[PDB]
Amino acid sequence: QCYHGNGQSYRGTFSTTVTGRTCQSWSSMTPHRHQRTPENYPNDGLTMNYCRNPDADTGPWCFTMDPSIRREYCNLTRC
Repeated sequence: QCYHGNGQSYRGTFSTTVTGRTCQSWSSMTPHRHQRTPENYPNDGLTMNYCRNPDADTGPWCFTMDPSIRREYCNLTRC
């Protein structure tokens, strides 16, 4: 189970961007501050740092550990 479709149902624990960079916990306003958090979107599996699709993008993504790259997709195939 990679992801399916636009991967809105992705509920896996994969956390790396296509560029090997690492994902930022969704709760955390650091490095990047967002409103796509577990307390705003109670039903979007926004667990820890896992690759999600809270906003109907085209595959799971995540903000970054890289103070410089806010977000990026994730290294997942199209199931």
